[PDB]
Amino acid sequence: MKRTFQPSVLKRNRSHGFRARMATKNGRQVLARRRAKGRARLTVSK
Amino acid sequence: MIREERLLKVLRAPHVSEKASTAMEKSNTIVLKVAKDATKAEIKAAVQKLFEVEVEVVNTLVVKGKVKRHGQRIGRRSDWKKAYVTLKEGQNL
Amino acid sequence: AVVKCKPTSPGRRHVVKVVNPELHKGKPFAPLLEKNSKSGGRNNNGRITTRHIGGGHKQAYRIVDFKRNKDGIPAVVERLEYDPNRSANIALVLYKDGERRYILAPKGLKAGDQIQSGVDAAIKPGNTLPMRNIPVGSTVHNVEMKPGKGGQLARSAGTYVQIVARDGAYVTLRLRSGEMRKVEADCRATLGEVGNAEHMLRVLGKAGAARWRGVRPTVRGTAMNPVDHPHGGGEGRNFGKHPVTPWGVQTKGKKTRSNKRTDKFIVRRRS
RNA sequence: GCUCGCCGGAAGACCAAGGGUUCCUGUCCAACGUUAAUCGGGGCAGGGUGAGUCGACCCCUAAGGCGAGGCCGAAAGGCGUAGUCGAUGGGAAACAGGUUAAUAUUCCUGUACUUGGUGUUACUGCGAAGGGGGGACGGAGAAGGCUAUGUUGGCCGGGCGACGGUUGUCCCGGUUUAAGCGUGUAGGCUGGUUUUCCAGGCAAAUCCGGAAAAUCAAGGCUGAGGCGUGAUGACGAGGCACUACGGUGCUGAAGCAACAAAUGCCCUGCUUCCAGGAAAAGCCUCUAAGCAUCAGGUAACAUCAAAUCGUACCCCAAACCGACACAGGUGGUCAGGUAGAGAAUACCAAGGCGCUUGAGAGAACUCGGGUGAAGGAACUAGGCAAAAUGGUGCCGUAACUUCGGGAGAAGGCACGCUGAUAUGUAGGUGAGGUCCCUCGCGGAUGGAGCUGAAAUCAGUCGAAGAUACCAGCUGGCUGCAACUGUUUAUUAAAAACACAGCACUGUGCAAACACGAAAGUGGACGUAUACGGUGUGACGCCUGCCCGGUGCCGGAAGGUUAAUU
RNA sequence: AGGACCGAACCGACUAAUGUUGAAAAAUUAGCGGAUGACUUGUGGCUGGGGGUGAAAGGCCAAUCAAACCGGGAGAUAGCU
Ligand SMILES: [Mg+2]
Ligand SMILES: [Mg+2]
Ligand SMILES: [Mg+2]
Ligand SMILES: [Mg+2]
Ligand SMILES: [Mg+2]
Ligand SMILES: [Mg+2]
Ligand SMILES: [Mg+2]
Ligand SMILES: [Mg+2]
Ligand SMILES: [Mg+2]
Ligand SMILES: [Mg+2]
Ligand SMILES: [Mg+2]
Ligand SMILES: [Mg+2]
Ligand SMILES: [Mg+2]
Ligand SMILES: [Mg+2]
Ligand SMILES: [Mg+2]
Ligand SMILES: [Mg+2]
Ligand SMILES: [Mg+2]
Ligand SMILES: [Mg+2]
Ligand SMILES: [Mg+2]
Ligand SMILES: [Mg+2]
Ligand SMILES: [Mg+2]
Ligand SMILES: [Mg+2]
Ligand SMILES: [Mg+2]
Ligand SMILES: [Mg+2]
Ligand SMILES: [Mg+2]
Ligand SMILES: [Mg+2]
Ligand SMILES: [Mg+2]
Ligand SMILES: [Mg+2]
Ligand SMILES: [Mg+2]
Ligand SMILES: [Mg+2]
Ligand SMILES: [Mg+2]
Ligand SMILES: [Mg+2]
Ligand SMILES: [Mg+2]
Ligand SMILES: [Mg+2]
Ligand SMILES: [Mg+2]
Ligand SMILES: [Mg+2]
Ligand SMILES: [Mg+2]
Ligand SMILES: [Mg+2]
Ligand SMILES: [Mg+2]
Ligand SMILES: [Mg+2]
Ligand SMILES: [Mg+2]
Ligand SMILES: [Mg+2]
Ligand SMILES: [Mg+2]
Ligand SMILES: [Mg+2]
Ligand SMILES: [Mg+2]
Ligand SMILES: [Mg+2]
Ligand SMILES: [Mg+2]
Ligand SMILES: [Mg+2]
Ligand SMILES: [Mg+2]
Ligand SMILES: [Mg+2]
Ligand SMILES: [Mg+2]
Ligand SMILES: [Mg+2]
Ligand SMILES: [Mg+2]
Ligand SMILES: [Mg+2]
Ligand SMILES: [Mg+2]
Ligand SMILES: [Mg+2]
Ligand SMILES: [Mg+2]
Ligand SMILES: [Mg+2]
Ligand SMILES: [Mg+2]
Ligand SMILES: [Mg+2]
Ligand SMILES: [Mg+2]
Ligand SMILES: [Mg+2]
Ligand SMILES: [Mg+2]
Ligand SMILES: [Mg+2]
Ligand SMILES: [Mg+2]
Ligand SMILES: [Mg+2]
Ligand SMILES: [Mg+2]
Ligand SMILES: [Mg+2]
Ligand SMILES: [Mg+2]
Ligand SMILES: [Mg+2]
Ligand SMILES: [Mg+2]
Ligand SMILES: [Mg+2]
Ligand SMILES: [Mg+2]
Ligand SMILES: [Mg+2]
Ligand SMILES: [Mg+2]
Ligand SMILES: [Mg+2]
Ligand SMILES: [Mg+2]
Ligand SMILES: [Mg+2]
Ligand SMILES: [Mg+2]
Ligand SMILES: [Mg+2]
Ligand SMILES: [Mg+2]
Ligand SMILES: [Mg+2]
Ligand SMILES: [Mg+2]
Ligand SMILES: [Mg+2]
Ligand SMILES: [Mg+2]
Ligand SMILES: [Mg+2]
Ligand SMILES: [Mg+2]
Ligand SMILES: [Mg+2]
Ligand SMILES: [Mg+2]
Ligand SMILES: [Mg+2]
Ligand SMILES: [Mg+2]
Ligand SMILES: [Mg+2]
Repeated sequence: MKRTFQPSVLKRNRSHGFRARMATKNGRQVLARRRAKGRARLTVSK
Repeated sequence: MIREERLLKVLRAPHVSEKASTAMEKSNTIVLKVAKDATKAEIKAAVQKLFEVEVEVVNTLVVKGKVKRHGQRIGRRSDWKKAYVTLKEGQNL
Repeated sequence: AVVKCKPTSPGRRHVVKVVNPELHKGKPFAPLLEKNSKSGGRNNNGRITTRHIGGGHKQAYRIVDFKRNKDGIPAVVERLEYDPNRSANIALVLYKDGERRYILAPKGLKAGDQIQSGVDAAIKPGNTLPMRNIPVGSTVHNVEMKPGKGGQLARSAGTYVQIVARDGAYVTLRLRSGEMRKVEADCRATLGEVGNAEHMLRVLGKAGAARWRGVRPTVRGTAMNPVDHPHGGGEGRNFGKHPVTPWGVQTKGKKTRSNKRTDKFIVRRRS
């Protein structure tokens, strides 16, 4: 039937993209945590 | 007016293939690998400068690199730009 | 007028509609229209702050002149019109100087009648005057409460206000609710009742009719679980509680007005 | 390669979203493919996506987001003005043919169109962050005029038949052509034209709105299709020669008419209803400041520019979402024939497939079906399941009723083919011809040709004529809920929820109430015929007694009573 | 005209059988309800956890709901196995 992941690049970006992260201090803390952990991909943008 | 260093940078290599050969025999068109950021005007100016031919139009497409696995390791080739250059039916480079 | 539908279907059996043949049948006056999208009862936080609001038919806002401050320039009524934004009818009037305005249509106002505002206006329906010039005992509507602010009392279909006394700088009004109120004599008022007095005789007839007006279903508190309403819970139909609002305030008889700021203007509560 | 079967409102074709090289060629078969594999959406190498007009980008805005200052908040922050973003909407312009292994409205051929910049020529009041118009808007219904398209005829080319007949009222195939440009037709809307004046459009305006005269009575706007051109071109059945069995080269007939006809177009139209149906720019127009024989505007001509990004391929799926090459899910567009009311259904076309294990055998038992003597609910918790009914036209149809219904009540009759009425009728369409003149996309007459029900009478075949597919079982008594709806995604669809209606109650507007430390916001650009809460639940007849208990409302003489002193 | 009627697409989910280490973590087959509306659907947006939303079933909030998920307090505590 209809599963839960219905992909859409525009919504994916607008909700979890680099600029959406940087828009708020909580998002910037997310980015800091991922950088400290060493993630090869910070966000969904790439 | 595009300066000489720019003109000397934009062109990279001629493209060798059967579609290119057919285009050159049939429509007087050469196929070139150009700089990824080269524009139609720059390619036209460079072809005219460094091949002393005349050009009526340039058609450009960007080729996307092929994802390739090399001994079990993902690797991606580079995107490059390809230009179809039409010459004014008397040039025959 | 008021006409019953014929019972050709269960949804039509009980419909009573109010139809006015005199309403303009065309498009409204384009220069006097804005856009007003719907809220859904949601505030700027995005939360439902008023329940049972949503959907309905698209509407466009007609700028109605509640101030009626073009003094001295007579105007003629061009046409009555249907306003989706209120229960009353709006009349499009044209001033002698080539300006057009929407006003609330009083009772008995037909196309071609003359209206005029100002201190020198005649005492006839549709004319706006200061309430110190309006005689005591007159029936008015579209009453102001602060001079120059615009009419705010008795704007709904069939409503009006009585002027029962003029003592000093204040006039005593009998509001439609039965409340006796004082207001400054400098505020303006239009003479006569608001038209469309048959608006209360309409019967919607079906649930979809109310959904057309943006009203959403109301779930009784006693039909919920206790976690949702103070009335919730039970095995079978149990109440055993004093009736309250969904937020615990007693909802049958407990007064909620608290305005010491305006307590001074109320001569007598509505009772 | 030849047969056979399956889909054909899809299991065909084209997009959007999503994926990303799966596309094409060569090569390999270890692993992957539920088997083999020489094959593959597998491995390896190479190739492939061409745009002024398609889309994005771009100009403009919706919901909503962010938000200089600002207001508010222990901090973090929240809200919001000016602004600035944000399509799923508005805004310039291209078609037909040909070609690759793989792209094409992008390449080539032919024929076009749009916008902007310049430079000459002629004339000239240009100018906005402002005014006005426009853009610009619902549901339903009905009809007329058309086209896409199809059928038949004519025409052209081919054929004369493996088995009785087939030179004919015979068989097969083809009979195509765009944008653009010119014309302005069916239809729709609208009275024009000129003067004078003006508390309006923040100022101004010659523009818009308003007022008063004069005059003319037909002018304008919009508009499918047709016709002409584009087009002596292209395409074209087929024929001739070939590599080399993929396909190449050359040539090329006819290319008309009638009828039927959309859910497409005229049509954002018309009629009607109430629930009363985006915004902004582009565009047109008016002026302000300002410039003023300069700039700028208009027209003609020439010239230049139109960048950048996407373009392969899948796309109801083996490529997307489901862990799988998974009987699931997935928005839009196209829409042939015969029968039919139909986009149902059956068989077919174009097109695409036979579902990635087979070969035998023909036990019990399981699954999905067919038929069944006599009986016919005896089964069972219960007619569960199955069987049955089933179309069109006509006749006929009860209690009850809120007068609509009940009702397709129930029940019954006819139904194929052939001939005649009538070598094809009623109806529809409508040529030639003649007439008329406003002379043409015109009007009158006229009926050729084409198409074509339904009915009656007579005959005739079968067991059976709504022959298949398709397609109500019916009636009686009764509980509950008035009714259409909604619900426990995944054991509960109900008598539960909602509901229109009723009642009580709060609320006088900076409303009550709700979200929020607050500012603010919703209620509502609403104003007591309004809004919130609570109970009941169409409609009919009704709704009795109790204020002691608890709650609420009102009162404030007295008793008790906090901080404070 | 109609929350009118019969009936495809479309939306749903009443019955039965199958399946139940399934073709499928909710389907298939034959029937069934609505089908101009309180309809259905694409795209985008808003509401956030004692909070939302709820024609109300304690339903739904990413196969999770009488209090989501992720990380932390944290090696909570466990007279119990
Ligand atoms: Mg080109
Ligand atoms: Mg507007
Ligand atoms: Mg309410
Ligand atoms: Mg109610
Ligand atoms: Mg309950
Ligand atoms: Mg809640
Ligand atoms: Mg409680
Ligand atoms: Mg009980
Ligand atoms: Mg009790
Ligand atoms: Mg074969
Ligand atoms: Mg078949
Ligand atoms: Mg993509
Ligand atoms: Mg690959
Ligand atoms: Mg392939
Ligand atoms: Mg291969
Ligand atoms: Mg194998
Ligand atoms: Mg082998
Ligand atoms: Mg491969
Ligand atoms: Mg390109
Ligand atoms: Mg375009
Ligand atoms: Mg905004
Ligand atoms: Mg903000
Ligand atoms: Mg700030
Ligand atoms: Mg913008
Ligand atoms: Mg868009
Ligand atoms: Mg567009
Ligand atoms: Mg292709
Ligand atoms: Mg404007
Ligand atoms: Mg629109
Ligand atoms: Mg209309
Ligand atoms: Mg409409
Ligand atoms: Mg035709
Ligand atoms: Mg045609
Ligand atoms: Mg012949
Ligand atoms: Mg023979
Ligand atoms: Mg023929
Ligand atoms: Mg033509
Ligand atoms: Mg005028
Ligand atoms: Mg239709
Ligand atoms: Mg393609
Ligand atoms: Mg397909
Ligand atoms: Mg398979
Ligand atoms: Mg599948
Ligand atoms: Mg068909
Ligand atoms: Mg039939
Ligand atoms: Mg079918
Ligand atoms: Mg075929
Ligand atoms: Mg057997
Ligand atoms: Mg059996
Ligand atoms: Mg049987
Ligand atoms: Mg038997
Ligand atoms: Mg028998
Ligand atoms: Mg019997
Ligand atoms: Mg019996
Ligand atoms: Mg028995
Ligand atoms: Mg028994
Ligand atoms: Mg029994
Ligand atoms: Mg049964
Ligand atoms: Mg059966
Ligand atoms: Mg029958
Ligand atoms: Mg009955
Ligand atoms: Mg019958
Ligand atoms: Mg005839
Ligand atoms: Mg016809
Ligand atoms: Mg009884
Ligand atoms: Mg009983
Ligand atoms: Mg019911
Ligand atoms: Mg129902
Ligand atoms: Mg629902
Ligand atoms: Mg449901
Ligand atoms: Mg369930
Ligand atoms: Mg009443
Ligand atoms: Mg307020
Ligand atoms: Mg009840
Ligand atoms: Mg008492
Ligand atoms: Mg008291
Ligand atoms: Mg219906
Ligand atoms: Mg029904
Ligand atoms: Mg669907
Ligand atoms: Mg169920
Ligand atoms: Mg089914
Ligand atoms: Mg159905
Ligand atoms: Mg139905
Ligand atoms: Mg938490
Ligand atoms: Mg319960
Ligand atoms: Mg999760
Ligand atoms: Mg869940
Ligand atoms: Mg808890
Ligand atoms: Mg601790
Ligand atoms: Mg922890
Ligand atoms: Mg532990
Ligand atoms: Mg113990």
